[PDB]
Amino acid sequence: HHMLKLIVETKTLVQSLGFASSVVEKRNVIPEYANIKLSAKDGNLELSSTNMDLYLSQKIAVQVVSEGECTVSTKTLNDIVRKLPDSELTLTDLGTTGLEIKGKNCKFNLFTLPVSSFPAMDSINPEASFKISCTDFAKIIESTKFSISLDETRYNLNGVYLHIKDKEFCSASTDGHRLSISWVTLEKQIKNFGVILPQKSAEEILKIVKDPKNINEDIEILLSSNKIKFICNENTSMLSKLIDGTFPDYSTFIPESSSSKLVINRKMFADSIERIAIITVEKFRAVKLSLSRETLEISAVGEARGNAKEVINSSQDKESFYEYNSDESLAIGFNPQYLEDVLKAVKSDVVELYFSDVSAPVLIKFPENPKDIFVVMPVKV
Amino acid sequence: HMLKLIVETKTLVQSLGFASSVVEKRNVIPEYANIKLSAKDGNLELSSTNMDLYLSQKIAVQVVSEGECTVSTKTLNDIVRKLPDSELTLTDLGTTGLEIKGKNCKFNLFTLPVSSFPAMDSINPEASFKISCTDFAKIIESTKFSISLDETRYNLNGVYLHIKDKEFCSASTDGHRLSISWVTLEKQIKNFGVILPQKSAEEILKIVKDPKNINEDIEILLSSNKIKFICNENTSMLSKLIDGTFPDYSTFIPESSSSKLVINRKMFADSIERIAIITVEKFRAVKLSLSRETLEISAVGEARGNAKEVINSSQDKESFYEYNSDESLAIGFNPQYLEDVLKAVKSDVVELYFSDVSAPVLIKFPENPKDIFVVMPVKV
Repeated sequence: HHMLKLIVETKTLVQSLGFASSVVEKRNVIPEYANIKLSAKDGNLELSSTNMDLYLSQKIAVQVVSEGECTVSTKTLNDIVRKLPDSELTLTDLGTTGLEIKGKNCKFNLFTLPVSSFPAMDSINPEASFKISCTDFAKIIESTKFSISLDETRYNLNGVYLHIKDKEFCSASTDGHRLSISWVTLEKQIKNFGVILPQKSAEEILKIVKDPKNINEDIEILLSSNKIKFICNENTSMLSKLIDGTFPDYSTFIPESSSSKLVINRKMFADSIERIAIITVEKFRAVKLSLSRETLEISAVGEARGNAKEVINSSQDKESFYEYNSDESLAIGFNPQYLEDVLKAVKSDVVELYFSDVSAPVLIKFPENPKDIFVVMPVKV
Repeated sequence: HMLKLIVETKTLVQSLGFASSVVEKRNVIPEYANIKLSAKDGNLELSSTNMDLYLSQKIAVQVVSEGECTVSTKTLNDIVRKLPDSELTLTDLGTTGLEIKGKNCKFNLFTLPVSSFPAMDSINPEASFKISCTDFAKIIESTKFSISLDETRYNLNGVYLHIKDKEFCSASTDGHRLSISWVTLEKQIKNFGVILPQKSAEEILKIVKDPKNINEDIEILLSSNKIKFICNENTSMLSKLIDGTFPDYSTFIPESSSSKLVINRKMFADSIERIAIITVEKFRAVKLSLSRETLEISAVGEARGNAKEVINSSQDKESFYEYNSDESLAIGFNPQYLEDVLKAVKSDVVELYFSDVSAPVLIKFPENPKDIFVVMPVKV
């Protein structure tokens, strides 16, 4: 009966198909069989994309000529729409002919798959529900997604721990070797609750909130024991399953005391670590920080490759800033990637590193970023 | 005699890029390759080799001490690309290795004995000549896409570089299409030809396209067992050859045609590309339904759908379409084989010469009278 027909701005459809494709990508590949549901109703086109773990619904304004729904291959629709030059396209369900995608000079017919086979979005019964700005949400995921464990066998670490703590919404991640924590203050008291969001879901919702149409708006977060739902700026909803696991108590992992402090230009430090780390081998990814008031020497060795050293001098100039406030020298080793991950996560002129002994973790903080904390365990050098 | 020199960093980065790529091989980790550094007479010579080719690059440096050493190509490349200094000092310090020294930074790379590093072989040319780098780039770009990728089809698995009367020509074929591209030489040279391996063709193309070489000349030396390129004096590449005999191809160029299409190249290529999206690997084909009034480019994909684009007759340059026949012709092609040709020559209009549905198409660009392409059709 109801046959979909709409006219849509091509660039807007391309953007929505990009998110619909990304959310079901299981490697760098859209599954050949993945389908997208297209629902034209009430001035809008709703695009739905889902797999076993995730459900994404997007609504975009279109010219709805006839109400209706159909489903087609996600990858094929994505591939075609990105190669049409027209500023607008017409989409028409022609029944046995398929879904017609029509520009000025060209027509594609995509065989449809029945809507009756397409899953509806699950319901959610939220334990907690609240809204924060998309800027604040992007920050806490940006600051924590890099230190999730990529080891699938460490189930409770293959995601970010999203949890409410008093009036603070926090994301924490750890992989056994480092800890990242980032939070935002909530305006209302909510029941303390905590869930582990899978890596892929965290990556996808981050890209959604960072979209220029969303980054200056708000995201609603609905938490339950088995599901989490994100409603980003009204018109995009993502539902995710949760990782069945218990996030470690990271409480005692944060150093309460330190005996020395490094303040250093962030880019200078990051670029030097990167350079010096080149000579290392996978069997021993480590750089040595030989810290003193006058100089920092960053050095490394690579078995059967060579060695490397860069010297950073004390400086009060912003672009080369280096200060280390101790009469005692400290030589402490770190996996360079763990330091680089943190340094890349926060855009700050300088970074602060708080140390104790050679066997204790470093606590890393950025000025003007009071709600981000990073802890990294050393390695023997 | 310990090497010591000062070199402009960006120049060294450029040379190391070619040293890294030239030795790439399947199932051969880039970590195995060593590079020989030889400082002599105001130049640093960088030597790279594998079982198929030998690359020697010379760049001007300040030689403090003459000498030679060898180090890991990948390690030298990776470090030098990350140094901010406008100049670097390289010093072979002996037991501690080759020192790369910037401001406030020093890297020591373990060396391997120069006596273990192979020297370049020689060539006994049957044909020696020079052409411009732009000419060499054109004939490779017009032919490298249609070699056979079957490694067992020996004498189709590379470009056939050959002298014919006063022409230097490249030809390639995979059994489905033929590409031919040539330039005229000034001096008469013995007729002779070799089959250049794909990887060697790719690597010498990148060298001749470098901004420092593209406007200069390349010397080409052909022999029975190798080919040598000397690109703009300071880069030499010796390559082995594919041991086969390239087929006699001239008679496969159609000598007559019964209809002719003239069409804007970009419009045609863009349309083929989008119609091709609906096809499947088992049946990569687009149908050209040609008439005076319109061309319909269409395709089908089993269990996917179908697609059609209509191109109307036009004398406007950007949309040009003219088909000189009262009869309709519906003929199919693998879209990749048309796209390969259309992407190889950057000219505004292209001509396609047809006979019947089962005959190959002859493709010519009016702007490029020394490039010829022939493509077999497929049933649609």
